[PDB]
Amino acid sequence: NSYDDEELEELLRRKAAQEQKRIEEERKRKAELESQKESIMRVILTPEARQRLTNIKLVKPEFAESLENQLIALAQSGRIKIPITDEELKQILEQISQQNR
Repeated sequence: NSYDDEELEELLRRKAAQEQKRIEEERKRKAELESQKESIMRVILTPEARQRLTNIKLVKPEFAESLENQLIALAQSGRIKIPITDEELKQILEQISQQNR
């Protein structure tokens, strides 16, 4: 087409709406994964185990986020009894602390 200033303006306005759509879809995919993880945590941990992990996540988010993903995979496997109790979670944390701590 011409690619006169009016056509470029229209193509730039469409690019703006396409970028906003892309940002909204990425935000929704991120929220869906966070909401699925919370739903799984509520089932595979007792309320007291889930509270202890939340406390750790406040001050060491990277460590807690990795430990969560590990526990969800371990539940996926038949490696651990479900739901995971506060007592069993503390035994898992002691074994991790024996990264000489």
